[PDB]
Amino acid sequence: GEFMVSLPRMVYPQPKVLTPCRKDVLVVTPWLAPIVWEGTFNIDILNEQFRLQNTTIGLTVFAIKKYVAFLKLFLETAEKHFMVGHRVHYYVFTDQPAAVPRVTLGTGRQLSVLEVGAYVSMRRMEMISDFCERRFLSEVDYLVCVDVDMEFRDHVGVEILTPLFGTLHPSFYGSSREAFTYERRPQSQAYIPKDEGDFYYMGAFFGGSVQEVQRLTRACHQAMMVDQANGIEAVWHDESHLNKYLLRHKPTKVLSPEYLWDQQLLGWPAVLRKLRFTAVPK
Amino acid sequence: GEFMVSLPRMVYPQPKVLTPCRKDVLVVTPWLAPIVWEGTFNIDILNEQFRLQNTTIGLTVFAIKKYVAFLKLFLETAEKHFMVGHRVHYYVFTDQPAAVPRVTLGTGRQLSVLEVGAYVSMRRMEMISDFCERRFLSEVDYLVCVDVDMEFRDHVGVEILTPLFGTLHPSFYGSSREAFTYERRPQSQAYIPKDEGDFYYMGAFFGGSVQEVQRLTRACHQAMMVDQANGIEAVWHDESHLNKYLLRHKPTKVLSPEYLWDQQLLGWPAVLRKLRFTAVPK
Ligand SMILES: O=c1ccn([C@@H]2O[C@H](COP(=O)(O)OP(=O)(O)C[C@H]3O[C@H](CO)[C@H](O)[C@H](O)[C@H]3O)[C@@H](O)[C@H]2O)c(=O)[nH]1
Ligand SMILES: O=c1ccn([C@@H]2O[C@H](COP(=O)(O)OP(=O)(O)C[C@H]3O[C@H](CO)[C@H](O)[C@H](O)[C@H]3O)[C@@H](O)[C@H]2O)c(=O)[nH]1
Ligand SMILES: [Mn+2]
Ligand SMILES: [Mn+2]
Repeated sequence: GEFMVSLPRMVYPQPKVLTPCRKDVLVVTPWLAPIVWEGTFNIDILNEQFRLQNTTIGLTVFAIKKYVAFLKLFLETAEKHFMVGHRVHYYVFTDQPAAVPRVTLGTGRQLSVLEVGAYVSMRRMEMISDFCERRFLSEVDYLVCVDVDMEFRDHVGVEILTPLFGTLHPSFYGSSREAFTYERRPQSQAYIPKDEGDFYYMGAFFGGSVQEVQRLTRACHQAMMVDQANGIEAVWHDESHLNKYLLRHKPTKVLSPEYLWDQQLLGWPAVLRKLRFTAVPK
Repeated sequence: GEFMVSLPRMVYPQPKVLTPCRKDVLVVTPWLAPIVWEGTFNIDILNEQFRLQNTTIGLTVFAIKKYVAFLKLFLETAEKHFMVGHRVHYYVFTDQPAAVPRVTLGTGRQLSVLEVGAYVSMRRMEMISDFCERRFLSEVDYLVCVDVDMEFRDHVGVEILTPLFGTLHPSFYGSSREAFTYERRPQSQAYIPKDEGDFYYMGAFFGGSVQEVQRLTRACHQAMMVDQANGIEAVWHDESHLNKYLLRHKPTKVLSPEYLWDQQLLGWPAVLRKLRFTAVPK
């Protein structure tokens, strides 16, 4: 859509058609979406492309009740690793604005504290889609929506940006679809039969353009409201609905488990060259 | 951008993260564009996605002077293999409208004969960008621009569609960049130094959204006019300029040489599971 000026001259290694970047993993989905692993991207090319568009990335994070304790490490490590060099707007949703730590930000980065009422299962999807629609459309190009009980340990950058993305759940990337913990009751809007499903995406890291993220969160919120009216709560709450949405609306990139990992639970397997965004004990 | 309704339930093999589709070839570029090979896509998923948008594909082909002889086989084989099931509009540019063969088309497909003056090196880029701009924007979603001295032998479908694509030249996909026959004189707008270049794209098959194809063809036409004013003609004419454009504006998919092959010259190597669109003797 938007007019893109030419890239400057760059000197980098030639990609070789008869040499894969990675032979140990699937790097493209069957609907031709890249699956983002280390070794698949030249970050210099991508940084150029996204800086030439003056890209602004919004990051939403919820810190309600005791989870305000996680904000200091989350934000300080985001400053070290998340979209460095690009414009970033953090949106911290909290019931305790005074408990938000004072974190020093790099240039071109800003943080907004958005107070929410105390307490729900629907809160994140509702808030991203019903309350913040207009603000996000005016302020950022992409939205990234993550859990707070996390820290950045390595690069998370513009390689993730695309109209719509989900992230492979670290516990299920090697699982067959029948083993996925999708909602299996046909009475739920999140229902997925045992013979359907591409991947099990984790609810803790998804994103896309503002328009696509509002579409996803609106759809998930509406589906959760239908379930509530029908007296059913999906097995994994908003994650169950996110999985149903991404089954029916294929993401345009999929992030590998580099982007959502728990080292205490799962170690550091050979397939992960980097642990980028990792669980903190809760 | 445009609102996308949900995919229906579909039953197909689960993609497996720890099993690549292809281990013998590069299937994604370093800027995260898919490289389209057989085995990388589920055409049922893609057909659903593109049919749900009622996608219309325009195909431009030039048949000037003796090359009108190639139209019958080109069009009859396009009917068997090109975008079958989707809406197709062929645009045949010719100096001999009466020499266009009467080819029977499947439903949802149409052909327009567009007369051009007899005779130039710039003609295709000029015509696609200066003369047809308004018509294409109203009539089709994507444009596909190909040589006529060709036949379809196998499936060429919506897996190629994306905002901007080029095709790997069949003679150079295994070559190092210093061997690419880019324009090497710095006096040409098409100049690419020996340490730059991702791929050598062939001028005989490129495309994208109407907007991106008009951008590319406008840029190439303008650059060719500068060269003409400066008394220089690039070594491979519009192909040299196409290569310069796609170096500076990275394509969002790259087609493998399945999509542009010469079997008399190059045989049928192991890396090609299908020969889709192939040279006819000229
Ligand atoms: O008191 C709270 C509780 C939550 N939160 C917020 O919600 C996020 C998800 O919760 P959590 O990390 O516990 O679940 P995980 O197990 O890591 C994440 C998973 O489990 C959830 C239920 O606990 C849902 O099912 C979710 O959809 C799924 O991904 C948390 O990071 C906070 O940003 C908050 O601010 N205050
Ligand atoms: O008398 C003619 C001559 C051409 N054409 C039209 O132009 C197309 C390209 O030419 P050709 O296939 O000979 O070149 P190839 O070697 O297969 C294609 C290559 O060589 C070209 C010069 O001959 C350019 O450099 C081009 O950019 C490059 O890809 C041809 O398919 C016709 O649609 C026509 O209608 N009448
Ligand atoms: Mn969490
Ligand atoms: Mn040709």
